[PDB]
Amino acid sequence: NKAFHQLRQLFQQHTARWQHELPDLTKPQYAVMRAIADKPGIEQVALIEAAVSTKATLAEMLARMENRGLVRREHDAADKRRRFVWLTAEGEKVLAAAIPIGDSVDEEFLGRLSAEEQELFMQLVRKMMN
Amino acid sequence: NKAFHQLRQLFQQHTARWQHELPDLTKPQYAVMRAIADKPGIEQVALIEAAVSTKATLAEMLARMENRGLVRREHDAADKRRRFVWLTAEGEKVLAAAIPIGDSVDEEFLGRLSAEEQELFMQLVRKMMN
Repeated sequence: NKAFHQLRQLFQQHTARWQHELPDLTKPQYAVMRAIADKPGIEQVALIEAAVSTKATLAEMLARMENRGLVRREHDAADKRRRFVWLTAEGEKVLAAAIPIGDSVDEEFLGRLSAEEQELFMQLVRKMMN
Repeated sequence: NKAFHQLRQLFQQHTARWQHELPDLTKPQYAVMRAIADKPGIEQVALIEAAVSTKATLAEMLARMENRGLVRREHDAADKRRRFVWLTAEGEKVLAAAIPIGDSVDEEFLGRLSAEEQELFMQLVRKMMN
């Protein structure tokens, strides 16, 4: 088989479990909220790398989060293209409730590996990346 | 870091290279065409697992491939819901031209691992799957 083919299978199974347990928060949405909480006021262009997204995908997703009162943003006075992102009080509640759920979904797959197998799996993924 | 987080990073980098080299054929589209060529006349419901897709995603994608003369389908006379999928002559040409391109994109990431690291990476992904 192809290694990237079975990776799609493992990823699809992970997405299927994640969607069932967290119907209103996908993994890219969850990663965006986690990165904002790790660095309140993070610049939106830096949030692209921190949450593994794109400029267009993040701008769309942040606009929906903003419209639902979960995300607050400010602008650079010298360049309104630059924006800084914060979690609202409701956003902190949504993220705090999702963290134990998301951790349990990861544990369903990672828990099948030993501690040495988990630490090494992280080494191989990092070795393949650019 | 989270193992499934870095997996998104590695997957996003792989998709970015794949989109640049194969602008008109994504990896799910490529996997569907590969599975049809491996089993000509495969039932559409079996193509879901063989290509790592869903019933709705595959039906949408096969309809577009059919409209572009790349995919040919027949129906069960006792149940028109069941369909069997073939590659057309143009579909075989599109897939044959994409295989060396897609293999080189995989090699960009897998080639950074030794043969033992590649064989073992496949073991860990299989161990995590349901």
